[PDB]
Amino acid sequence: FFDELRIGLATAEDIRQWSYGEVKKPETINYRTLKPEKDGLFCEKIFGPTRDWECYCGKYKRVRFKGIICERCGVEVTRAKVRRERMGHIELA
Amino acid sequence: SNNSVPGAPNRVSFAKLREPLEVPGLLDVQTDSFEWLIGSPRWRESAAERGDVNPVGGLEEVLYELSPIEDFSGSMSLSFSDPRFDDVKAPVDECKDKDMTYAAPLFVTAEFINNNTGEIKSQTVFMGDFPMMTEKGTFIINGTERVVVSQLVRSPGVYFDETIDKSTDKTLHSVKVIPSRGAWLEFDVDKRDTVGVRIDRKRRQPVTVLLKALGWTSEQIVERFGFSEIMRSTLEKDNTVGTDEALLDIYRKLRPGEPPTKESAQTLLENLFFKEKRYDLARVGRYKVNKKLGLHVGEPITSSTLTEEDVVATIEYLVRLHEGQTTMTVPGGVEVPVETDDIDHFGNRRLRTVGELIQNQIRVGMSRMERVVRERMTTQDVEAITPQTLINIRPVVAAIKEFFGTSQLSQFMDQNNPLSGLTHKRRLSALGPGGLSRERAGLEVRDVHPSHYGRMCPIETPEGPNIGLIGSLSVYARVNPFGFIETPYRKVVDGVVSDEIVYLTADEEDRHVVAQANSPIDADGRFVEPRVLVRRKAGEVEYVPSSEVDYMDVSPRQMVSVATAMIPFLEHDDANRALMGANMQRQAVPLVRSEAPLVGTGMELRAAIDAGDVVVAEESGVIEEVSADYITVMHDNGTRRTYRMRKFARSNHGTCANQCPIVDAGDRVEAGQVIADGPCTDDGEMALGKNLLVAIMPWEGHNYEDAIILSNRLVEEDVLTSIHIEEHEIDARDTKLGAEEITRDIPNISDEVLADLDERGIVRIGAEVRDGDILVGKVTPKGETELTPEERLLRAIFEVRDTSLKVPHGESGKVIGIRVFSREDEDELPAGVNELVRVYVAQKRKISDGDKLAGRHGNKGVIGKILPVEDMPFLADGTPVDIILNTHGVPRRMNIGQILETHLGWCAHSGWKVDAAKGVPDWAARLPDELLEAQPNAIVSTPVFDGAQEAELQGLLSCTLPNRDGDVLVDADGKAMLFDGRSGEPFPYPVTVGYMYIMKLHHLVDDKIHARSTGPYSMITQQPLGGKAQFGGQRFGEMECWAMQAYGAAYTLQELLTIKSDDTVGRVKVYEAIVKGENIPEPGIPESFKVLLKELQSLCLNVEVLSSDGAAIE
Amino acid sequence: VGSTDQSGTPEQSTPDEVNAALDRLLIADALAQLSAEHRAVIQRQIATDLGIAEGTVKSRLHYAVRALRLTLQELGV
Amino acid sequence: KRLKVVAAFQQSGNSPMGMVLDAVPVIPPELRPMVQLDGGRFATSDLNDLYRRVINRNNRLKRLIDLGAPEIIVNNEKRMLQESVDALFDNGRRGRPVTGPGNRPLKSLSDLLKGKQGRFRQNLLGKRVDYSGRSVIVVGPQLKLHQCGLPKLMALELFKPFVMKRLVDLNHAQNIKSAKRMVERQRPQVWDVLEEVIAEHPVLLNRAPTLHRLGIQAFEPMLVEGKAIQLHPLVCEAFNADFDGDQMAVHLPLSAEAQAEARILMLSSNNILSPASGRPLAMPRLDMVTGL
Amino acid sequence: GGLPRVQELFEARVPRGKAPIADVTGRVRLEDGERFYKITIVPDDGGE
Amino acid sequence: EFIPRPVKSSFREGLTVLEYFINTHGARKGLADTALRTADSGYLTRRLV
Amino acid sequence: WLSAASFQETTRVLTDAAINCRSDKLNGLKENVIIGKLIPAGTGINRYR
RNA sequence: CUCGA
DNA sequence: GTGTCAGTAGCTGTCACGGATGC
DNA sequence: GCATCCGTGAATCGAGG
Repeated sequence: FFDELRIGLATAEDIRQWSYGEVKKPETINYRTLKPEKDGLFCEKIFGPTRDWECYCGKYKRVRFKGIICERCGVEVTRAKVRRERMGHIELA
Repeated sequence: SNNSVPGAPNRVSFAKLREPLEVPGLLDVQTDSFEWLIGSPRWRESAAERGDVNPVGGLEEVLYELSPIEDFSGSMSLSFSDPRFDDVKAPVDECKDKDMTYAAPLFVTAEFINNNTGEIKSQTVFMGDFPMMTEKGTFIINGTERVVVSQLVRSPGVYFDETIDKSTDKTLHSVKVIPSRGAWLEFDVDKRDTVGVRIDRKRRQPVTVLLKALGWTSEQIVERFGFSEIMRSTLEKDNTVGTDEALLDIYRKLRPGEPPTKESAQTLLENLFFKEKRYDLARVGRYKVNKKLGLHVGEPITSSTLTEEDVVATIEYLVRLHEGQTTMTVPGGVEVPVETDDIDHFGNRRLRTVGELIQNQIRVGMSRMERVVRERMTTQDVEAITPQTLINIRPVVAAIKEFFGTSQLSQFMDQNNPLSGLTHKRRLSALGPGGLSRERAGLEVRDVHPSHYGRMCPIETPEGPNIGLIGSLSVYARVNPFGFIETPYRKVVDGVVSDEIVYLTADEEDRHVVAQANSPIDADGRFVEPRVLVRRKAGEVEYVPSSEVDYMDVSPRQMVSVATAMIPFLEHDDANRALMGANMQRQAVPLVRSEAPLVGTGMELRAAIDAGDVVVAEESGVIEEVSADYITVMHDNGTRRTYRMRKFARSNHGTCANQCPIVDAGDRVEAGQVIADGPCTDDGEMALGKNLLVAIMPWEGHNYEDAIILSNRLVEEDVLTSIHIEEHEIDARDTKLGAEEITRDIPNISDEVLADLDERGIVRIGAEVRDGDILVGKVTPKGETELTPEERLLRAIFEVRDTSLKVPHGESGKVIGIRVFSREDEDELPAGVNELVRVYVAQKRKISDGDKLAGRHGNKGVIGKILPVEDMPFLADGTPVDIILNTHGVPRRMNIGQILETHLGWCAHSGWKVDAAKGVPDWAARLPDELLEAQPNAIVSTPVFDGAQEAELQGLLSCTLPNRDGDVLVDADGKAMLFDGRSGEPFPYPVTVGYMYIMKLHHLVDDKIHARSTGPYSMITQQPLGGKAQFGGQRFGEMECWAMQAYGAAYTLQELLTIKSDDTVGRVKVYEAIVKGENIPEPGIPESFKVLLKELQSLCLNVEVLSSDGAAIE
Repeated sequence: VGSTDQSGTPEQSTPDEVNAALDRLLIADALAQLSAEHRAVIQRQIATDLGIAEGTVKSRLHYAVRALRLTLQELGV
Repeated sequence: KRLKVVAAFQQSGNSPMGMVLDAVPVIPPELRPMVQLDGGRFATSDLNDLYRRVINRNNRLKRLIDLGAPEIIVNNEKRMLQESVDALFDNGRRGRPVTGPGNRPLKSLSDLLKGKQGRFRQNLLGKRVDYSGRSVIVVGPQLKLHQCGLPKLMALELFKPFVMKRLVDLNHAQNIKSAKRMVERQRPQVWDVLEEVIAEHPVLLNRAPTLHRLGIQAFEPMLVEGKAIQLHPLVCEAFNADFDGDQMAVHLPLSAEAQAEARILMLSSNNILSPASGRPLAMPRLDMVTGL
Repeated sequence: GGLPRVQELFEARVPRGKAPIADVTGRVRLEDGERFYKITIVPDDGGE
Repeated sequence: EFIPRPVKSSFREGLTVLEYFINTHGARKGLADTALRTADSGYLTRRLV
Repeated sequence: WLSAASFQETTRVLTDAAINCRSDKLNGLKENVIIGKLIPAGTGINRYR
């Protein structure tokens, strides 16, 4: 139960507040390792981990690390569902 | 006698008119086209006898247009000639098996001419694997039989149009000069009485800009077009004047952003319309233009390009047409009428067949190679260059692959039954590249045109969204080398019909008057009646004196398609039901055993034979040894040829293609005779269905509006049983954690389900398999980090997961064949694949409740009840009927055919004997002597628009043979007395009883049933999948939602759009609550709406959900 | 090569959670047949919070899992 | 008309500066997914190509700004960035669309919402639903108006979880997990159990096109042999359904409220009259009127 | 008429017939010719 | 406009070659414009809804 | 604005909405159907709900 | 693409 | 690292209608 | 001030390749 649905113009500040990081590199993935390139359109630091509780560098692959920001790859450890709701952004020059 | 040419069964025809020409090869459309493409000896002989001078094969044409190839200086040259073919790489069936493409290597002869050294090196160059056409007119791409459909495209030439303004209500006129290739040019007269020209879609320039660019003085322009005020006003309202001014004005509108040089524009304005490089009217285009303007009418077709003379005469034509003129003579040309063109008329609507469609793709590939050659020439040294170093055949093979694999015209062959394939090969499509888009096809392109007579069929056309866009070629129609569809006509000299047959195009036909086929003719040739029906230019039908007829039709059935001509008493069916009948004949399912129809039309024989799914003897001889596997023929000269039968082969559409020998050991057989027929064939005639005993009466509502009631006899004796073969396929690839292995050892699977598997995990041949059973046991290794916490616990409290090939829901049959390809065993598989298994399952489908039957008159229905043989209303002698058709769905549809068909049907089953004593009765005076006596189960023909007249049928019903007991069961009205098998009492009134040909259409409940509790969900939208094959759910569309809202079923609507669809947590809790017996929980939010929100955000729209207090909630 | 929104590519399809859900529905039915301590231990090195030994962990885990296997196979798993 | 625009920005308190973007958002990856093909090659959403082209031009703008390129290049590059963001949001809106391979216009974000294939009409106003089936329809004269006959296999799949529940209850199966395997292997027990499950549980029949609300009606389901749906001859008129290959869809109301709505509001016996005119529909129509 | 007429009515378009109407009740002024048609009304009460 | 030449024959007598051909004009355009009519009708319907 | 965006001219409606900063009072059949709330009609109205 | 109501 | 000419395919064979866009 | 030209819209579900 929620009453109204509001819509309006998105301020640059709103766009940045949504994004979990900037998409600097234009790369997509690696065509051999199937891993998403860092700071690319699929960066796991930004949008999320490919698999559940699995970070990019492979240091944290277990469920025990719930909410740890890996220090060697910068990926958070939650369910891959977040790759369906985390926004990115490009900062325009 | 009917069809007395091959050695076929004597089917007797009610024909009153004689056939002066027998049907041509129904497959010539594809055959002649391809033979012209590759310049086979047969085609060159056909063109040599046709009077052609310097005929050119398609490949020869491409190589001559390309040759020679020079750089900008002209110091180097390369030329191609003489294309030839080595033997085919692999046989057809082997290609189908191994998923490769049927082709032959194409060799040419290329030579490099060096001008700075005066020496030439000429060698043979392999150009590529050239796809080859089967003998049945099909291609084979990656193991699938495809057909390349003939395309209806607008012919090249000059066309004039008279449009009507919406606002000023004045008549405007336009012109289009459409070339076979190059830039377009269209002139027009706007509503300000000024003439303009648009060059390659670009801005509308004044029509005098073009004349100024060409070096014509303004005074000479006023000299030519002075008789029109509109052209004077154009030259006055002109902006810039000067030969070098309008030239640059064109240059900066055609190629903007470039410095305008006088010569850089002088070069392209001559190249885009007068140099054969980037502009070319095919010989046909040049001829069409030469007629429309009336110039060069004597010159041989050698100029493949547009000329300034043409443009001047064209603008003259236009300007004269605008101001009401009706006649024009070009300076130095013949007089010509001034009119607009139809672009729907089959003299302006061209048909390009396989050959041409392929030549265009080859041309693209060749130009792409030509550019690479010109670059590679100025790179390598000028003494070690060979044709082998210059030629890069990559774009050519890529071009032919891109065509066959991806094209609206390369269509997956319709292979339900031989007639479907034949029609598919004789299709005329308007859609495709160069033609038009479906969104760009008005009610006018689709409706019948008076020029389709004898060329395209006005009946056979889909009734879906493609109606009118897809026709079938008329029976006697052929294609000329220019692309137009010619039809034959008999020349009438002096009111005398001649056996001289000449083929005419559309515009050629309009220049004469032709008589309808069924005109009364003298035994010498003179017309009986002075007035005769006649077709006249612009599709005008009227009577005309006998001394006016120039030609007449060849056969009555000249206008119809192959399928259409297979409808008995077609002349009594309405075009709608006739269309449905001709379209449903192509949906007939090949039955286990095939019976030819009692009532035919004559077309069945040649349809079957030309379809190519039968086996005809190439040369005469005797049968040395005949087996169910093969048939060997010992010719008279001494050679032997062995024809192998195709046994239980899977058609493209799961129907069973199975050929059986007809002849026996030591039988004399002539050349061209059918020695073995295939699906839907009987002694060489199309047997699309069965002859069923029909009673036309209502029966306890089980046949209520268009439903059908059948006798279980048809189940017991496999009368409507048909075979269907499904292909199942699985592979074993390399995975990230290892490699999938196909193994009988499957985790947590009993030895009882694995009982039917061999050591490999493959099912064994002959095993019956229900839906869900294992066919190929494949396990794939799953990683530990991919396990559910409950899954990991269940693993701890007790690494490969099951990926076996199971039988899909609704499938079941005997496993008849297996095919295994292993990368270990030489078998070339796609990279990353180690094994591949294909399992073939055959099901023997009896006729079921809900299966769809149909006749030849668009009379269709589904099986609503199959009664026991004793329940059926039975005839006087105890023989129960087979099928009960409701009466109410008969006189509404206007398909009187079946009625007639029914009556004659009975006549053919019992036979007849006309009273010969005291002379020939007055009704049968027109019948051939062969029809006055007939034995039971006799074969007959009702040729379309000829054949049995109602009077003769009445008589035949009067003289029907009695049964074995000496009793006549049907009355002269055609009705008989029936007994209710359920109560015994006879039915109060006489009922129409007869025999009708019914076909089993390919719409069976065994395929069309489906149901889903749960299953896959699309990842993005989280809504259930679609389609039975993906185990999907049905779509609750917008209209159905309106229905819900209408009823006010709020909770049902919510439940449909939430827990039953994309409520990620709600659907799970519903499943849990059902298995628990608890109540259904409260629906959550649809994930699809979350997706909507995220998308609206991706478009910089800040959408927020507010609570009743005003705080945004997440 | 291809594009997802190009008419000619499959759809990322996710399975129907039937099994996983039934499995967890059973696992939850053999949890009422436990003692609150075995429960609190299984629903989690844990020896640091619950304030017990690590041998007590190992054991409680051991016997608890065996009670679970007993219950399950009692149901016919 | 100008005031209609300006007063909006005036009152609502949002700045017109919003119409010019300094940063563009990137849609989550799962909504621009990248799938793998059975040949080892890859297929990707068009949004990825568009975002990628925009990123390329933006990084090139950064390079040009740092390298002090001539003003002409910097400006002619900014223009391309503008065109590329335009394409990302509504490709083809201005001028010629961005052609993909095959001269095919690429789908934009705003292309995800328009028309029949858009999110609104395709995935919101009408979804695809679990617990549903479809098959050919056949006339069943012996049926009562409130009855309809569905094939055994159809109902077994539709009521699958209900059948599993009852099977594990009557101890035909050890656990629910094994009841599922029983239903999937079609063991003969279910057919005697299924009758208990479908008892008086109404189902909804729909025939497209669903023109008016009587295009969907409720029925008591009757297990029939065969694989076709048996429909009552009087409701044909409502569904405008002949029997020459017509197919109908079946939906299973789940919640108690859904069952009540179907039983009361949508039952065929409670909908004899035409809501448009008030004249009856489920009346003798063809053969029936002839016999009478 | 026809279905396009239903659309004309439901979309409140300026119809094809574009028939005029009496803006004020009064006496008709048939002034028919052949070049054109002009009709006036004299208001039954006051008016112009 | 109606053709100045009728279809004299009935379906019980048997249409001539040209009679069937001239019937197909109308039959085919009937099917075509019926498709178009259904389209426009459905669109008007959703508007009214 | 949700009921209008789902009808016609989706882009032309959403632009106007974002400009006017419109709020949708989720109280309409089309809208509740979109978001999955009970429709305020038939069995969904407050009297019977 | 082809097809069914 | 790059250096003599070195230059789309395709296409118009939809239409009614309203209103901002533009001369 | 008005004609041009831009953008909007154009039935529902279903099968197989």
